[PDB]
Amino acid sequence: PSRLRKTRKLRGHVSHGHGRIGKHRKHPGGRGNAGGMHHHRINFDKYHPGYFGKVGMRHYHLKRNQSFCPTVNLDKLWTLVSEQTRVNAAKNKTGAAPIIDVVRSGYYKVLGKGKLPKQPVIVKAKFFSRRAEEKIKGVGGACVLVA
Amino acid sequence: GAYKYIQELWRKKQSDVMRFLLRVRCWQYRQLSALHRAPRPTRPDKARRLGYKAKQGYVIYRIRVRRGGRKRPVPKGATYGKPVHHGVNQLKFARSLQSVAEERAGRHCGALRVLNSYWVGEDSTYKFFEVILIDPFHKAIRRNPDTQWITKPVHKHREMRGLTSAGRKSRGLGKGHKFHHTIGGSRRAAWRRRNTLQLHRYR
Amino acid sequence: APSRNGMILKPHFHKDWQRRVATWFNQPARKIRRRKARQARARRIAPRPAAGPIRPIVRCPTVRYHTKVRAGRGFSLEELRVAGIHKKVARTIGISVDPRRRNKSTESLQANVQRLKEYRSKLVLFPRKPSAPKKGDSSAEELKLATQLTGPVMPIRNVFKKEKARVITEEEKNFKAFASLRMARANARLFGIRAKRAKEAAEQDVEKKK
Amino acid sequence: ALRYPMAVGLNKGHKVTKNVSKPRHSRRRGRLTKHTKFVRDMIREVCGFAPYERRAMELLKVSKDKRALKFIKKRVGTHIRAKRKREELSSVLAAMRKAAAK
RNA sequence: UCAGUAACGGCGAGUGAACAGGGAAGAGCCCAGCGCCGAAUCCCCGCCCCGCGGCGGGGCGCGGGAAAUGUGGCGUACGG
RNA sequence: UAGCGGCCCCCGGCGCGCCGGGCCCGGGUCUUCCCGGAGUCGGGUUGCUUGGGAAUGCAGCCCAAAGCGGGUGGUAAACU
RNA sequence: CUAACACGUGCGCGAGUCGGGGGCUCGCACGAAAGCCGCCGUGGCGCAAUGAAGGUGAAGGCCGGCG
Ligand SMILES: [Mg+2]
Ligand SMILES: [Mg+2]
Ligand SMILES: [Mg+2]
Ligand SMILES: [Mg+2]
Ligand SMILES: [Mg+2]
Ligand SMILES: [Mg+2]
Ligand SMILES: [Mg+2]
Ligand SMILES: [Mg+2]
Ligand SMILES: [Mg+2]
Ligand SMILES: [Mg+2]
Ligand SMILES: [Mg+2]
Ligand SMILES: [Mg+2]
Ligand SMILES: [Mg+2]
Ligand SMILES: [Mg+2]
Ligand SMILES: [Mg+2]
Ligand SMILES: [Mg+2]
Repeated sequence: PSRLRKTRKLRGHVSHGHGRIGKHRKHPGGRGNAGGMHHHRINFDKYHPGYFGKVGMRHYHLKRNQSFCPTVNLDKLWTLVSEQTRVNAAKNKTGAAPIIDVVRSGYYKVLGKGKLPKQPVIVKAKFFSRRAEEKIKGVGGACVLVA
Repeated sequence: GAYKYIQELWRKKQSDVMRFLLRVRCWQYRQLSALHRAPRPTRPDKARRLGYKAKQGYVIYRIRVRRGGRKRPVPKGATYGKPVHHGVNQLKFARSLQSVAEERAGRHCGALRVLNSYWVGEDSTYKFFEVILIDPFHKAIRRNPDTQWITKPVHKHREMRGLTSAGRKSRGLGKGHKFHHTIGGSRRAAWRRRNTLQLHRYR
Repeated sequence: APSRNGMILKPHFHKDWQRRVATWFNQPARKIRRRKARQARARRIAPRPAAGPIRPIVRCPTVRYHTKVRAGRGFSLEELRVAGIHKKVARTIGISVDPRRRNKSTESLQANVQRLKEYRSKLVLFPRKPSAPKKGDSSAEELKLATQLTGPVMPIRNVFKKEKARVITEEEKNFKAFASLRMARANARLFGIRAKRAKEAAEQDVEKKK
Repeated sequence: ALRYPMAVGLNKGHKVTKNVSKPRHSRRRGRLTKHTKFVRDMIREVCGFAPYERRAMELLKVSKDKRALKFIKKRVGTHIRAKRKREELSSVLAAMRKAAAK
């Protein structure tokens, strides 16, 4: 609202909060990002290093869909299925292990970060990591690849 | 039929037979005037292919267009401005000579509708095109269900709006990754759609 | 001029953007008009489905979405022929048909055939002449219960199959999935060069023997 | 052992049976028909050969094969078209030589 | 929405799409050619009958013309 | 003003019936035949244009096709 | 005034959050509002970073079993 803005409190002060020595002129330093290498060089180097120059290869017809690969972590791994699944597996005595499919829930690669509760799991995914594999093996379980 | 033979003949333009013919015709056409009605198609097969039918209401005009490019119409040089726009005599027109010929025929015959056109000969300084026109108010076409589309008012001056086969080629119309400039109606439409702000009601 | 600290910005307002501005003040009126046209067409086609022709099952054509199932443009001729539907009669009895789509697999073809057979079993066909029915027609008593249905006909569902919890055997507990992926990548990368090396080794051995 | 389908490798991809079918009739275009061959050979017989074609035929007759290929490529365009044209001209020369001998 | 992204740019200032995905809407078709049908096709003038304020339908004309340098029916890549 | 309020006039659209006119029409299997658009594609160069980068698109000039061919598969080239 | 960004503040929900586009609501004084969608969360931002790229991708500490 215009009621609460600084302009209302600024009426009557000739200057309008912009100084008498240096006025409020149009474009004292140039428009936009001008002088990035000449008279704004200090600011550009101090606050945006690496701005100027080229690096890396050019990929012309990039399609993000080819590289689409969402990831999940082992601490979140048990949240894909319902709690009743996990508790039933926990108090089960036959040794059967529930099957968790991350592709069904929309994940492609499993990365092993969190601690895993001690019960067998059949994790089926598209890609695995070495540490996630070893975590699943240590907790007791199976890793299954799907396409 | 004989058409297939004719077509395969005309594809052999470097053969001595066709070369001699083309020479003789080109001489005759150059001797004639710049725009005149031909009694009958020179290429019956090509007229057939493009849509001509040997019935009343179909007329054919043979026309010649001066060859070459397009030099900038500026007083001496004097294309005042930055050096990037200093070019005078190496520029090229955006439309083809076939399209220019069709538009000239359509302008001269304002009561007819342009259907298509084809190449019949050329030389160093001229190109010769025969263009098919249709009289839209002749009963022979107004009573024929499949050709009465051209009698609609929407199809006035197709060559002037770039709707004929020759005119369309210059618009960059197509499907696929080669023709992204004309997604939508045309270049105008694509540029408009890409260069407006969609200031929604809520934002 | 840059202030103390912040982001470098590239606003795309260096053209005459104020002349080409699309305000949306007609959005509610547009919605009202589209609705009215929708109900007008629904009334126009009296017993027919409001949504339109049934459509087929298709898989999204990308690694990002190939797990999902869409509604396609139309049934293809292979599916129509194996379901016993004429390509010309399908359109007039309510089946969307396109001739561009192929059929690389068999599961999708069989699924769409099942869909078409279910649609034939479900639709009610009115007499071509209201007085005298014909052989390929529906009897009179169920015509009294013919009504429009809202939404797409037989809507598409993404159904996920559970298998029950299994018991582990030692056979799949010794499977080195990460190692398998790494060697698969290596073999795919080095397949061609290995073939060329084998070829030149073979020709060198032949030369040495000869 | 275990052979799980994988997203990578030589046999990457979800497994599915692939059904054989008659190829689309659109793929048939360009196939040479007996009547079309008859027409084209009649037209060739009445017309003759282009000047560049006969120059290349002279080059092949004097057996400068690389020169013929380079000249045809320059005169016509792509290397594939050049190779096809050279093969057809060599076939024509062989037929002419056989007819002259017999 | 992808996306101020892939990319272009004294690679500086700046410029800059598309595919996929969700929706609004949704509708498909016709020639030339290749062939088969006694040109089986079309326009116009005269007379008779109908209504004619969007000049049409039927019949009779040893009436005229177009058209074989190709009109009409079947038929077009989904095959015929 | 409100009202699935009233009265009168005119035009339309949907159904029904009558006369006249045209129309003789489809599906499956087997056998035999047939099937395509040229100064166009494409190449070189020049100029403009594009995010399109050893040339996205357009145009002028020169060269200029093929039929298991031709186009596309976002880095030029040969083989596959 | 519009757009972008940064930071500070107030409110709702919270590892989630957000219908802005569309649709359903006998369209219509207000109402062009408001309500609803949940198998309309497509999608955006966040939940993972790093490398030019191929790619890889986030603890471990004690005893019995061959210091
Ligand atoms: Mg003061
Ligand atoms: Mg100052
Ligand atoms: Mg000072
Ligand atoms: Mg200022
Ligand atoms: Mg221009
Ligand atoms: Mg072209
Ligand atoms: Mg300052
Ligand atoms: Mg973003
Ligand atoms: Mg610089
Ligand atoms: Mg620009
Ligand atoms: Mg899309
Ligand atoms: Mg819809
Ligand atoms: Mg014909
Ligand atoms: Mg430019
Ligand atoms: Mg490449
Ligand atoms: Mg600041």
